[PDB]
Amino acid sequence: MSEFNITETYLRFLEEDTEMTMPIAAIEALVTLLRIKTPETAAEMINTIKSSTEELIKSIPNSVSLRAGCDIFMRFVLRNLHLYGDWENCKQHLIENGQLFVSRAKKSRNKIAEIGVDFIADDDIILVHGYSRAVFSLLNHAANKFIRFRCVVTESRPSKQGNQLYTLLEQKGIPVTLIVDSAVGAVIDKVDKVFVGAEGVAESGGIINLVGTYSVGVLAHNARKPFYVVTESHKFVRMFPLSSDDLPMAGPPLDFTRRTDDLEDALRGPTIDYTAQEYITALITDLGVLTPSAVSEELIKMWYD
Amino acid sequence: MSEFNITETYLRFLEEDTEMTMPIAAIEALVTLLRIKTPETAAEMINTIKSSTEELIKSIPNSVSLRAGCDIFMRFVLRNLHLYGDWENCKQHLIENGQLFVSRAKKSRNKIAEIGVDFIADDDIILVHGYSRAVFSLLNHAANKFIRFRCVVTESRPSKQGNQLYTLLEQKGIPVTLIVDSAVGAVIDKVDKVFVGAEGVAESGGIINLVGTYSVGVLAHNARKPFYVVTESHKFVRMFPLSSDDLPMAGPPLDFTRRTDDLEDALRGPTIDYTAQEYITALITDLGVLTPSAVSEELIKMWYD
Amino acid sequence: DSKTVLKFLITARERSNRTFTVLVTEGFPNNTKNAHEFAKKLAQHNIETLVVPDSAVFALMSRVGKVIIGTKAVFVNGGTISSNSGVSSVCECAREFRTPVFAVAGLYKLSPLYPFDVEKFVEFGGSQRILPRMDPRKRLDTVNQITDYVPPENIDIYITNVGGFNPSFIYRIAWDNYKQIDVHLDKNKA
Amino acid sequence: DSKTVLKFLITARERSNRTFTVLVTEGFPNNTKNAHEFAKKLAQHNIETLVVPDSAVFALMSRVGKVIIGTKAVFVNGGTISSNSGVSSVCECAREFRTPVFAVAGLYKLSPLYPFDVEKFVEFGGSQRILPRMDPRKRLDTVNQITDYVPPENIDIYITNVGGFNPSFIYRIAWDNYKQIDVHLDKNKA
Repeated sequence: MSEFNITETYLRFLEEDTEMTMPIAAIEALVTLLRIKTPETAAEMINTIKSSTEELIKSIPNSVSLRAGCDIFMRFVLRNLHLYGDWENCKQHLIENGQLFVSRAKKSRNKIAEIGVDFIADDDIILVHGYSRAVFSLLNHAANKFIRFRCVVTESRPSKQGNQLYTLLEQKGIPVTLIVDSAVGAVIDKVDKVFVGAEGVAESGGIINLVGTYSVGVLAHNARKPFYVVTESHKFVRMFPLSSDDLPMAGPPLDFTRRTDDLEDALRGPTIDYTAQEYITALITDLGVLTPSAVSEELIKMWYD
Repeated sequence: MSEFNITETYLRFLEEDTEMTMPIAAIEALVTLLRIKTPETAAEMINTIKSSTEELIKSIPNSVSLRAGCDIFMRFVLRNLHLYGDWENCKQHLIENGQLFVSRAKKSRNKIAEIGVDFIADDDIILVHGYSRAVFSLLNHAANKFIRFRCVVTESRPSKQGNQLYTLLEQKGIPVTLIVDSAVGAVIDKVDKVFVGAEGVAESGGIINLVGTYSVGVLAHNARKPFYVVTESHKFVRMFPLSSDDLPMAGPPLDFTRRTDDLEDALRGPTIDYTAQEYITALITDLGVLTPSAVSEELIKMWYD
Repeated sequence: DSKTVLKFLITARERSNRTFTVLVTEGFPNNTKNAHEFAKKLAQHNIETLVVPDSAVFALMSRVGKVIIGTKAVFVNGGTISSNSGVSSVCECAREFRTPVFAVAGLYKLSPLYPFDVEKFVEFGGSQRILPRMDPRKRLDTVNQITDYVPPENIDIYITNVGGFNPSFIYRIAWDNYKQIDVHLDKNKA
Repeated sequence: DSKTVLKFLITARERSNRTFTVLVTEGFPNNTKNAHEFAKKLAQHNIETLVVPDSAVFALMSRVGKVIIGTKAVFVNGGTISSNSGVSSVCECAREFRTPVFAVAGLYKLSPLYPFDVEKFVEFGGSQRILPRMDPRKRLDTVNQITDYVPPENIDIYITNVGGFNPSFIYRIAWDNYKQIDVHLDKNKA
């Protein structure tokens, strides 16, 4: 009898497929929590799932996609707790709704492409940043559409993700180079469109993914090239920062301590930046193309009370 | 009897000291060319040194500091060819001027510090980019002045230079971190002053050094932090580009070829960018503090005819 | 060539007594049969008007405090599709001088679509009336344009009949008058 | 508080007949004994003048087409050191509205120095005349400023008695009237 906390349920099926990502894995674990542990009373169910979400955030704090999944699960159990079935059917009604995310959010990524293929037009040199697999889910259907384009992939120092794209869509058959991440300003005068992928959307439209998407965003603004971001609808999160600095990793982004003998010195600054709403200009979700004030309204309506 | 071309004179004394840089090594080689090979006629002397400068550029083309040294040597032999000594004394007069650069340009780097220490004021977090040793020649005398500051060193992908500073002034005893090069935009809101070092100055004031000094410059402009550059007076070069793209390395900055089996994929974009005159705001040479329109006049007067 | 700006700039002098003047450029060779008619209709109600040509609008851009756009259709970005020409550049000179940009628009001019590729929503016209030589064999190629797009960044406010709205608040009026279903208005659901 | 702007704004009406008006802010609590005298001297030669306070200059910044600075000293950047106060922020509101910024300056006001640390060239004054309570024991700390620096980016042109010059062309006038030697004017050559 599993306890669903850390790895007795969650981290097992992350090794089943390296295509499922973190937040829908969190959705799958949280629905299979109360799919079995349903002790016929509406009180301790919500206590169990709130305890489970807080210990799962307590497992890995610096992967804020997890917070997005573990909080839209609370929105799911709140709205499915609504319609007021007196808990007599909801013990069966909520769990038969249940797996509609793993039948729904799993097949959201081609629904992204079905509305985002009509962005990359003919002969567009494209800049992507980091292994954001929804961007590749758009680009796969774009190359299957037989449309002519070129791609440029940045480095993802120190998180290594930029080396994956050049070994991902090269074998699909797209002419692609791998620029280094510092060389954006000398090339973004030539890049037609730039895509990124978020690990979170704030309450105004923000990109909380990686090391330097604020840098490539402010390069996109002072080259006046359109800065799109491909995401999907399990990436909304309540966390609305105000600076370019989020929750810390373990200390401040500006360390000034002493290296003892030979410890690592690359990851000493920040690793997850923030982008304001001005630098993004259109984001892609399951809900269509979505201007950032629309994503602000969409995350302002389902989070108030 | 040496021939002074490639390595029979030049590359030998580069292994004598890893403190001398490329252009004053070029100055030393070009003065020791005609310090010995002076066949008592003003005709073939200039043919010899022009042939030597062009074959030395032909040796390594992508190290434009070499072009700066090999062209200010031509300015030296032109102005020392002026004052019109009828070549009777100039066979001795020019060569006894001669080594005044290796008595002058070698000791220019502390003359940089004697006028640039009064920039880094009390409690200034400093951003440097790349192993520009004139910046460390300023910072050494700054830390010897017992003034209180902090430093932040970027990566220098792919040219590795950012790892050298953290193993250079740490052992001098300065609190310093090593930021990754993509994380500039999330930290440059906090950095007080930012220094770089040039591998060349164009005819309007430009930074032709490294991969991404245009990126850190345009981050400095949209954070409205002052963007200084420490250099010295053997770094003037005639090469005045107009784009953000210089002479090529071997092909264009946007390759789209095919990797054959497992060849290197990092250095596929550009490696030497360009900065316009707007983003720099003050540069430091032997000639004092120098606004970029003053460096434009100084490189406009000694290069016309 | 918009009846909205014409009726508004007449009724701003007819009922209210706010005196001003209106620079007007011609969209040669399209609004040059309309901008002069526009100046004639404003000189009949004699509001101090004057016609600038297209090339002489940057010199007079520093003097002018405000532009106004009578558009044709406006999308969910607020990136509108205008009349004949001019507005893709003079609104840019307005944005660069930090000059405010108005846009009056009827509510029927909305569209719940998106500018996917911006040239596909732009009507390039014919090359007859920009050089009447009709070069036979030398045949210097040329380009006309009867539709200028503005982005939402260059534009400042939308004056509609249901109130004033931001360019970043045009989506919600559309979803107050349209649905999610009829934007891909096609039976062949691909 | 500059006799240069006062004589120029009198002689612009006395000989030439260019009529205009001049908004003027007070640098409280320093130019408030001078800005009212400035308005009195301009109302004696009756050029349509009006006094704004400091806080009400951003609202009237959109109306005004030009500012002008009577400075005290100007460096080799063109980053000048002004009179009493106000100009570090109102020139910034001029730059952000793309409003041109003048700077009249005598040639003796030059300096071949450099603003090494900008606070050291700025004269912070006394805390007496900004709150006359003289708080004994509660003692809320406070800051006064009698010198506002502008950078050369915020400023546009220099009107001197030897012609008009860019802010990026102030070095060469200095080296036309100074040398390399007397900038570190000190016997103890360190």
